[PDB]
Formats: sequence, structure tokens, C-alpha cells
Amino acid sequence: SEFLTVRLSSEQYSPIPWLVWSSSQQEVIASGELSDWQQLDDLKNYAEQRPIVVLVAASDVVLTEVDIPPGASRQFESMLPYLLEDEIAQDVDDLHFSVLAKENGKAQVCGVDRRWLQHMLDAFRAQGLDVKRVLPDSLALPLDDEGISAAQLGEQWLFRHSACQGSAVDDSWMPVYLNSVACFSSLPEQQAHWLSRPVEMTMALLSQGVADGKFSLLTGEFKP
Amino acid sequence: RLPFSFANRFKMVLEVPPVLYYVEPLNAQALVEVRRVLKQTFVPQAIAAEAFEKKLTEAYDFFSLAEEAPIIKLINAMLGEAIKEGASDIHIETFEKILSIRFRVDGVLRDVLSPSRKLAPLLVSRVKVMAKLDIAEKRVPQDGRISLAVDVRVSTMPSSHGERVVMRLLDKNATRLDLHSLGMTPVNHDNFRHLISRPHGIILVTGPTGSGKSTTLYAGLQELNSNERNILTVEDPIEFDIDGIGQTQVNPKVDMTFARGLRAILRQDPDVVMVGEIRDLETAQIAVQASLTGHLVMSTLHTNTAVGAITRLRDMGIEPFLISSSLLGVLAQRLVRTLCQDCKEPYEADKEQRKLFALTLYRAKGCEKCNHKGYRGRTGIHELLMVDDKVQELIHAEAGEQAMDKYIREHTPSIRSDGLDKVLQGVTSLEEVMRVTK
Ligand SMILES: Nc1ncnc2c1ncn2[C@@H]1O[C@H](COP(=O)(O)OP(=O)(O)NP(=O)(O)O)[C@@H](O)[C@H]1O
Ligand SMILES: [Mg+2]
Ligand SMILES: [Zn+2]
Repeated sequence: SEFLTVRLSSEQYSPIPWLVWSSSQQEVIASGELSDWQQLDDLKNYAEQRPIVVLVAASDVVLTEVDIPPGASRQFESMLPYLLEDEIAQDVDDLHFSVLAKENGKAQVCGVDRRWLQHMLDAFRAQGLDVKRVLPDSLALPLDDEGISAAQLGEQWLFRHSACQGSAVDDSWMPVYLNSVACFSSLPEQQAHWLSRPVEMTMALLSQGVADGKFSLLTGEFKP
Repeated sequence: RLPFSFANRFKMVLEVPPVLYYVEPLNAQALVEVRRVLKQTFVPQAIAAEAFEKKLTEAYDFFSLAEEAPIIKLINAMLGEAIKEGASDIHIETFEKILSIRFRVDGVLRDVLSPSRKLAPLLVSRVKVMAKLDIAEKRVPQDGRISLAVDVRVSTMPSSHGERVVMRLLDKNATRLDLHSLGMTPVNHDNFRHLISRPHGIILVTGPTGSGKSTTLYAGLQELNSNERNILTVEDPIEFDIDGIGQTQVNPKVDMTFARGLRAILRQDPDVVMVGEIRDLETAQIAVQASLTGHLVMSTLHTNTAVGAITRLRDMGIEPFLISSSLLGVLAQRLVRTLCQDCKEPYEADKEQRKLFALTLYRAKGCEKCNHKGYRGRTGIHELLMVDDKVQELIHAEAGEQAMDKYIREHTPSIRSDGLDKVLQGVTSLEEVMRVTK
């Protein structure tokens, strides 16, 4: 009925937006923002007896598509790091991968730094907070039939390209990155066809998507 | 810096306000991947293929010696003593009756030695020759440089009693973290400088997530970073590479843990050891045995207070006797956002606010420079617990947190008190100190 959504990133100095959404009432019960990761103790009061969903920043996550080698669907996940080894900019052993979808001859993948994800879970565990789900913040945006769904959070633009594909980019180089966009916030002074949708609070909008979807990076080694 | 494999493939180079040079057509997927790895924003700049390839290739004892030429050794020892104490500037000044030398350590001047006045012209002559300056000329200012990885800038100037010399000591390493610039006070830095300089014992930097405990350890290791010491570390992961220090990374693919990595480090004949953190008893036991067998150990814990770190070692299973003999000190630390200097609004503190300390404090407000927060940047506030004779007794006897907090408040300032001093200076707000301090 009610759940706490928390938006985290790799930047420990950056703010941590949170929001208590109620699917029963369809309303925002509580809302705030931690300044640093030093305030993780403050989330105790807002969690109480409610599931915690962590929204990792899509900027701190690799969301990409890869071709499944013919007739190797059952062993695909073991071959996943090696197929993406050239396409990531660090050692692929460092990343933890989660298959979001398998359709036709392609698979939808989400990678994240293993040590960061483990460290985030250890930070919440030290505070007595039990994280139920972890997913990319961009994938919590709603799908639109007329274009790419977008929303501004802080000084970043979240983009959901499709069901499993997504991204988060800074305002400074957002226009260069895009080279139609259904926007659920105030339109920027940038960009390339921006369709204005009814404006909502981004964390409230994301929370509604969290209630709809089942995606979670807590898989394999990170399963509860 | 990106990996060469990635940069060569997608045609993207990073050269530092970080600039990201690229060749068209730009790949949106690869652009996001660069943002993920750096954990920082950048400025994309388009470049032609020919100019890109060139950018890619270019990218990838003083005191004892004073009582006894002999001048050459004295000046070299003085410079070694300056780097030891962490001096920024060396002042050699000649008066009528007295020759005096002074260091400025973290902004604060200090008397080091006042030798015989007769030596005055010889010290001026030696320092000039090292910097390729004119020995005979004494009527004009002369400026020179030396490389010793220390880059000293030296300036002479005429005075009424000869010439006055100043040597500005600067490290060429641009990634050097100055512990005072990070936020430590001159007294806290000296006490921490002395603690990490010891031959053996454990030092713990504690605080919650994002308290700057890794950054403080790194700055401490960089200060010790010398060829006379063998410094090694186990990390999970390695935050960034310090040149000269051997950094091992924790690897679960070969079952290389903190404990197993720490044992391997101890067979490498180290002087100083740094363990990322002590999560379990196994790693704690090894770190304690290292400290009792002639190794300086540095690590971290996620406790809210400096005294909580001692209680944490107690709770993990380390025997009180072993904690008292091993532990040198605990550095409790928090980060507080620094107020924007352009838009910070002054206000006089009320009676409830004055209890914590016309007392003028500063508020956040906000403007386009901070955009639009009121703060810009961060700085550290600290509480350095120093394990002395009486602290060793209290750990052995198991006096508890309550009785131990009593004695600790008599000698060492609190983390709030250090924070409140910065509020008086106008660096951070009272709201930010009270946020991170409970
Ligand atoms: N003294 C400081 N002044 C300004 N910025 C700082 C300072 N110390 C750390 N930072 C920045 O703040 C972030 C947090 O610092 P960090 O050293 O990672 O904290 P930490 O407590 O060691 N993290 P963790 O290991 O997760 O508990 C880093 O990204 C630094 O760049
Ligand atoms: Mg750390
Ligand atoms: Zn301002």
C-alpha cells in the first residue's frame, strides 16, 4: 500500500531524494531530501514499516542491448561479461549484470558496479534498513506511445528510451547527447521535438512507475 | 583517465572542469559510459580525426647538525626538516644581533632555530648558489627555482641587516591532498601528523558513509610517502592511484579477501599498512598482531563517535588488553558544506544559539554562483582521540563509554566544537554542523 522510494548515486556528496508514495490513496504522503550519504540514519523515521525501493541513478549504470549467440540462451548469462568487455570503460569483472528481458535474438542487460551495490546495501544494513528492490531511476518513468519519456531530477535529465533501455545525463551536455521527447516536467531551454505532458513531481512520478514494474538488480549473488 | 582500449575504439579522450574530446559522429551509448566511469560531469568538445590522434598519444638531523662545506649539509637538513614538519615556507631572516629561521606550517609561523648571527651571509650565499642566483649582488631582489619530488621557489630581498631569504616549498604532484586544506586545524593536523609518523600502532578514521575517511587516509599516506618507508595497502576498491605506494585490490574471483590480502602484505616487509576497513574479527586480529609486531596500521570503521570505535573493537571480539597496547588514536570525522561566500547572509545569534558557544553567524540563502543552494563545496570537521597513559588504563579496566567520555572531554575537543569554530569563522552554517552531529 505504502512504500519509501530513495534515489541514490555514486556521488556521496550529492543529495539523496526520497519520497513515501501511497498506491492505495494515489498520493504523496511524505517527501524530502538528504544532503549527503551521512544522513542515512534519517531514513529510519520515514521507513518504519514500509518497503524500501532504491532508485540507482542511470548515470551510474550501463543499460545496453546484446545479441544472443544462436542456440546459447541457457548459457547466455555466463557469456555476458565477455560479450560486453569491449563496450565498457573498466574491468568487466567489477560489474554485476542482470538480464531484464530476452526477446528474439537479443537480450536487455543492466550492469552496475558490484562493490558499489554491495556497499550501498551494507550502508542500509548498518542502519537497520532492509532494501527490497534496486532498479535504475530512468526505468521508473512511464512509457509514452508518442516518444521518449523524459523528466528532470536535480541537475540531470532522466530518459527512458524503451521498456528496458534508459539513461540519465547532466543538463550541461544534454542537448549534445540527444544527437520526439515526451516531457513530464517543465521544458528546458535546450535541444528534438519536445511534447509537453502534465507536470508532476519527478520522485512522485518515479514512485508510480516503481509500483507498476517488477524490475530489480537484486539478482544472482544479490538475491535476498 | 579512460582505458586506452576504450579511448582508441570509440574515439574519445579525457584531458583535464574536465574536457572530453571526441570525433564525429558521437556515440550516445559510449558518452554515457564515460560519465559512469568518471562519476563527474564533463565538457564535450568536437575534434577532427588528425588532431585527435596526437592528443591520444601524448595522453597515454637538522637540530643536532646545527650545534656542530658544513653549510651545504645544514641547508639540506633544514629542507628535510621542513618537509618533515610539513612547512610551506622557510623564512631566513637577519636582524642586528640575532639570526632567526622560521617555518610557516599550515599558515601558522613557528620558531625553529636562532643560530649565530655570523652565519648570516653564508646561508644567503649557499641558498643563492642552489637556485643559480648572483652571489655578489646584494642590493636587488633575486628569484630562482630548485628541484629536489619537491619544487622550491626561493626569493631573496635586500634588508637593513643584509638579505632576507624565503623558500616556498611546493610539491609538483598535482594530486597531492593537503590535510589542512581539506579542513584539519593546525593543532589537529600536527597531532595526526605525529600519530601516523609513529613506528607501530593502529590508527582508525571513523564516521558514517560519505564522511571523507578514505580521502583523509590517502592524504595521510601521501604525507608519509617517502623512500625511507615501505607503504602498502589492501583496498576494496582502490579509490585512486598514489604513485610510490603499493596498492593491492580485493578480488573475489580468486578469493582474495581483506584478511588474506593483509596477511600477504605483512610478508612483504612493510613499515606502514593501510586496510580499507576492518569489517570482521579475522581482519581485526591480524591488524592488531601487525601493530604489536612493529607495523603502523591504518584503517577505518563506520561508528558515529571516536569512542564508539573502541567499543566496536570490543564488540567484534578483540581483547581489551590488546586494544589498549595497540591503539594510538581514533579520528572521528564529518563533512560539512561550505557556505557560498558571495550570498551568505550574516545574522546575530539568539539566546538558544549562544548556549552552544554580539555573536555574528552566517546563513545559507542562495544565488546563481551556488546555483541555487547557498553552499558550494565541502570541508572536514574532526575529533582526534589520542590514546595516552590514562586511556590505556580505561580500556583495560573496561570503564564503558560513559566514564571514558568524561576524561576525553577534558583533553580533546568534540566534533561539534571543531564544527562550531568554523561557524564562527564563517565557513559553514550552524544548520550544517547540527545536521551531521548528534
Ligand atoms: N575534506 C573534504 N573536502 C571536500 N570534499 C571532500 C572531502 N573529503 C571528501 N570529499 C569528497 O566527498 C566524497 C566522499 O569522500 P570519501 O573519502 O569517499 O568518504 P568515505 O567516508 O571514505 N566513503 P565510504 O568509504 O563509502 O564510507 C568524495 O567524493 C570526495 O571527493
Ligand atoms: Mg572509504
Ligand atoms: Zn551564492
